[PDB]
Amino acid sequence: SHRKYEAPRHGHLGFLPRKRAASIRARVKAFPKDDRSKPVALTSFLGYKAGMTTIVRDLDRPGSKFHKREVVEAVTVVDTPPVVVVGVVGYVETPR
Amino acid sequence: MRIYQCHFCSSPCYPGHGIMFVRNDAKEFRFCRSKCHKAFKQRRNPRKLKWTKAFRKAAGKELAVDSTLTFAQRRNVPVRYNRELVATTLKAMARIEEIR
Amino acid sequence: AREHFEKTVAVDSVFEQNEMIDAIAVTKGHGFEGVTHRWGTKKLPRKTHRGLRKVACIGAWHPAHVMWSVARAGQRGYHSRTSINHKIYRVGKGDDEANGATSFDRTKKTITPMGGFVHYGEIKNDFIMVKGCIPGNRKRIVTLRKSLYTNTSRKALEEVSLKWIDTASKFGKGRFQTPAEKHAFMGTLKKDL
Amino acid sequence: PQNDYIERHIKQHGKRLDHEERKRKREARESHKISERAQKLTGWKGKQFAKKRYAEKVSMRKKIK
Amino acid sequence: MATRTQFENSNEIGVFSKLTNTYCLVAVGGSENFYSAFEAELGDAIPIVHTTIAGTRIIGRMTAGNRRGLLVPTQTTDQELQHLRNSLPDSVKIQRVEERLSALGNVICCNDYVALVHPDIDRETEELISDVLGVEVFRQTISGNILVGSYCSLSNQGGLVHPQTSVQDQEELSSLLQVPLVAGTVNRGSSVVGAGMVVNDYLAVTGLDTTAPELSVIESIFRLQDAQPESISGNLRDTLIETY
Amino acid sequence: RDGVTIEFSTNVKDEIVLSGNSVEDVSQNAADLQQICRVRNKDIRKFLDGIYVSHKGFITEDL
Amino acid sequence: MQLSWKDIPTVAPANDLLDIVLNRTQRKTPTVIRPGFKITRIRAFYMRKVKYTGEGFVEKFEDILKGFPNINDVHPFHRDLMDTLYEKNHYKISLAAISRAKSLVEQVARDYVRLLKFGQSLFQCKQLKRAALGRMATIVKKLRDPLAYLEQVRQHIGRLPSIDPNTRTLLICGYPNVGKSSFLRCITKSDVDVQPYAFTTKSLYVGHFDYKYLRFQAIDTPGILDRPTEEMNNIEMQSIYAIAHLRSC
Amino acid sequence: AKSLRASSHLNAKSVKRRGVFQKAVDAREQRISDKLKEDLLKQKLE
Amino acid sequence: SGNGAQGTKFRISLGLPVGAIMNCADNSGARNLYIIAVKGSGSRLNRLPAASLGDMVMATVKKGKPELRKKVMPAIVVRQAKSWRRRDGVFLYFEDNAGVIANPKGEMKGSAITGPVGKECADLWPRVASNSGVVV
Amino acid sequence: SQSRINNVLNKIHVAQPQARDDVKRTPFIPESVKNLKKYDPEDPNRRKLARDIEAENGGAGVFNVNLKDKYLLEDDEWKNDIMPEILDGKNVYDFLDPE
Ligand SMILES: [Mg+2]
Ligand SMILES: [Zn+2]
Repeated sequence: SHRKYEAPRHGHLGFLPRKRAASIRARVKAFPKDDRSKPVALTSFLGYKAGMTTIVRDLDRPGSKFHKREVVEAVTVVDTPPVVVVGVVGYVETPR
Repeated sequence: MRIYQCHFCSSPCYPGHGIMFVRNDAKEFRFCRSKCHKAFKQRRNPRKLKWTKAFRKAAGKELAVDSTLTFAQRRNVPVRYNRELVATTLKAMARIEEIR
Repeated sequence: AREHFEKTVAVDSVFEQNEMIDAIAVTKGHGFEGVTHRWGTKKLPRKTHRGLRKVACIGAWHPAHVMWSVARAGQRGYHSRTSINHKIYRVGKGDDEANGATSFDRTKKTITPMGGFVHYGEIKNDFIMVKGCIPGNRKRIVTLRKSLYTNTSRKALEEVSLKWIDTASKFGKGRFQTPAEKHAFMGTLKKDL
Repeated sequence: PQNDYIERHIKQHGKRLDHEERKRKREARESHKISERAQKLTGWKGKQFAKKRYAEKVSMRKKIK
Repeated sequence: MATRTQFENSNEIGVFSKLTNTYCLVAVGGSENFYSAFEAELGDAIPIVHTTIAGTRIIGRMTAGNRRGLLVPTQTTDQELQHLRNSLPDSVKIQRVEERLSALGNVICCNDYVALVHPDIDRETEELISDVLGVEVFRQTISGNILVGSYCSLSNQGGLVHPQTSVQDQEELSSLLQVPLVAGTVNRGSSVVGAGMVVNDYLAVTGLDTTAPELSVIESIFRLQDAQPESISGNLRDTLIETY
Repeated sequence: RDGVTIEFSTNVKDEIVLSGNSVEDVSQNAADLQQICRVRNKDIRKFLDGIYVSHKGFITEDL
Repeated sequence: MQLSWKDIPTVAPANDLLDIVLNRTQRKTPTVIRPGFKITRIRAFYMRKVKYTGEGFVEKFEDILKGFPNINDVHPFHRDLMDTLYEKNHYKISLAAISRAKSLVEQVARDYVRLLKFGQSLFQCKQLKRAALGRMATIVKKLRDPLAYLEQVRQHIGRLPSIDPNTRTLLICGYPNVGKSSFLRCITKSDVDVQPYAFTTKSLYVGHFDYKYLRFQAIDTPGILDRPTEEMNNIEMQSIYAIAHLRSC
Repeated sequence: AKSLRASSHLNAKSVKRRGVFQKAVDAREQRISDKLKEDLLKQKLE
Repeated sequence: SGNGAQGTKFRISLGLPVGAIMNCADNSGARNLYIIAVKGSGSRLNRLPAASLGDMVMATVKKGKPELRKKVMPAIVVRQAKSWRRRDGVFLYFEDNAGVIANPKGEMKGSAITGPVGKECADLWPRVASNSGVVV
Repeated sequence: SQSRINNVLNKIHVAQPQARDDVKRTPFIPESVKNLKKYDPEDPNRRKLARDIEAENGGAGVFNVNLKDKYLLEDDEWKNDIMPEILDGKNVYDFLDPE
């Protein structure tokens, strides 16, 4: 048999297992490549979600059908009180 | 940026909010929220509803007519923009709002 | 880092307007959930025996085992996720009065919706205004992150310039943007005099 | 179009600046490509290849005779 | 004087532009090849303002007017009106219309001295078009084509009624508009001549697909070219009898 | 490629003269040059355009 | 259709055609079957195989039957031209043999789909399917020469000049080397050889040119000779037909 | 349609990156480092 | 996505599943159109094809002049009746579903379209805008 | 044929003024258009060709045409100035007016 009707599979096998996160604070799995020539700067910043809000702005997208026209768009406000450094954690490359 | 007074209660209809029925007569029936739209679907008369601002204007209350309202007209004149005229209008708007 | 010990770092020193940023966050929880919702599986026609909101068959006669790919019902939400390519629309500051002011609207009003954000307090500090939805709900922690590569796509490279920032209360069918506009449209109330 | 046009264009310059050298190199490489197809082929295609080769050999033998 | 031109992909030059003797307009969407195509002929001698009507690319059918003024649909945003006013010379009057027929370009067509309008249009729109353009207004229909704007290109030098118009209707339109008129087609036989090409006293843009005899009939009826003051149609009697 | 030195042919229209101490480097450079300009989705018989090798002689010429 | 029938399905030699058909049947249809399978299953398998081969041969024949000009009832000018070129009688006989082979393959597939139902053993159904495929191959084997002739006339008929006799035209004629080819080269953009040798153009040439805001197509012709209307080649007869069927000066 | 992993589109994007696509990130990192140095001086001043 | 439409079309809510009736909006004489297929519709299992404002769709003339009956013709929707989010930032819906038959090239058949026409349809089909006497 | 001419005559039959006692209707050709030079693509001195200005700015796919600076104003210094368009509701366009 061939199921008589091919269809896309439900879900995403790559997101499995779909278990609860180990902690409420998701941990970063990767960071941007370290271009040492560039001035030092933080690769990330912690924040707190506050709530989505409506926004409207004229587009600047030449070649778009909506170019030079207002387009409403949602935005996710995120409360981000300034962070303060409290320490450092080094690392050394190992075969493992 | 063209806010509309509600067709039912005359309340402002900010962009991204409300609904705009399109009658076959080809004149928009904007509604600030689902309540005004459902009231229009029932053919309720806004003037007969106590909560409608039009009922207040028809009841003889809240200064239904005043000289300050003459500035509220939806002028079709395209008169050219000018920074000095823009600043004078920005001051006159707050002054008329305080007097009103 | 030794120079920055005990020193605060403002978001403006780590991000700027029009910058793209990833926004990893835990998804909102949902508890146990059926296959019809956690995976979108089609519902059975009607009143089918042994239930209807479940996959009609788990597997074939062989292999004599249930495959992991059959999408069995299980816990939904509270999963780690990594959204990417979300341009910042406005980098505000807590010392900037009328943070919702714009070159067009230029109103003297805070970005916070009237009555405060639903299930959240009023903002009183610098805040990013990344466009679009982000994983997680209000009060969830979020770790803003760089795109990890020089995308600079025309959707990202294009400058943004907000024309107006809505602040009508999200608590209900908010209409007025500021309390003074409400007092003006409604006039003096009986309690006022 | 509307004629033997491609033959006219071939008479004008002819198929390329260097059509001949690549064709000669391909004709030289064919002697090894034949054995490569005789060896690397798999499935039913190899049976048809061996059958066509035996038929071409029988035809060449009949022609020499 | 005729110059073939094309929009993104369309022979309907009139839908995307509204040429006038003192000014011109074009949709802001797409590449600049269209606005530059207008600049290549009109040059800097007259303004060519980019504009939009509620964001539509069909602004040419959404608006109508003459050298003395212009009109826009009620749905147009105030920003587009302020841009059209600040760009155009003050002599070109502008006035938003409140009438139900938003499609002013099809609902109305006009020259410097006359303006046909839809029979059902309210009298207030007629009085406003009169007070603005200065042209006499007379509601009419092109042999039952109620949308006079899309079926009759017009200019002070002449006009071009759609091919199906009866000869008596052509004589009536000539007795009304006081301009020469001829039945014809444009954009490879398209029956919509009013939207198929813009025209003025000294220019007539048209689609690339228009046939050469149609371009000749257009240049003759509009007298756009020298030595063709509409009197050459007799010389065209062979080409016209042969084309049909 | 390292070693090979590109130089347009003098008094010879529409030509380029690669040269290098090693046959391998100059040959791979000429191969990449003729390959980068390969025609696609068009009949080769009509489209003669494209770079092609003309000679592979020694720098001396005549020694 | 008319006007340069370039849409012909590119007919192929009968050997390569039978090879492509057998390959498509072996590849698209299911192949594996076992003696232990129910006899109805093996019967449906062989029936689907024979039906697929017959439908593929029927499509390969119908594409040629439909894509060819159908010289008759097209136009007297094109009819006489194709008759002078491809020997109209042989051109009809070839397509008639194509239709005959198609009808034979249809009758064979039908008779074998009917006979196959009664097979009581896997070997009987296998021999019946092999007999059907071999009958289809033998029907294709007799079609080789007509198929090659159709492939040749398609390569020739697909490059014939476009022309509409109702449209305005102006024929040109004269003795060879007179410069009529040069006159066509000067009066229009169409390219033609102008070599000194007499018959520089072995076939009709055409070349559009505008005039008086009207299209025109000059048509050079491949020479003519003073012969008693019988001692002449198809080229000269094709030229005389181009004059006889084309008016306008 | 071309695959997201297709080598041709990836090479075209790599060629496009050399110009404004990299210059914008460079100026952005420079402005970010300048704002960080300003925030550091604002704290060291007090 | 379909040939003969000027520019790309932005997504909008569907509201015309195949087989939906819709009132005729032009003077061609057909009384109503019965959709049977939607050009450019996204194929999917168990998913009925559906159309939206300004989309071309084949449809038989369920009622009207007999000569137009017993044949399917391409048609461009002029009204949806279902809510859709305009990019300007306000929802709207037409009083009733409507459409017009047209040739595959998209040239209009009737001399004029009756009733208001959606802005999204007039922007997508210039001929429909030329035949539309009332835009929104 | 004695039939085709009756239909072709509808197009061939150009109309006549039919005086309808006339008001002056002379064509309005601006003098600046009469003074404008014809555009020659081969001419090195040909106008800047805004098409070419877009082609030199990365082409049509990336160039951002500026509607500002091509429109007339009393002074160029504020030509880039943004308009408010709003002020605590009752958008400024409703309030804008001379005097
Ligand atoms: Mg000769
Ligand atoms: Zn309301």
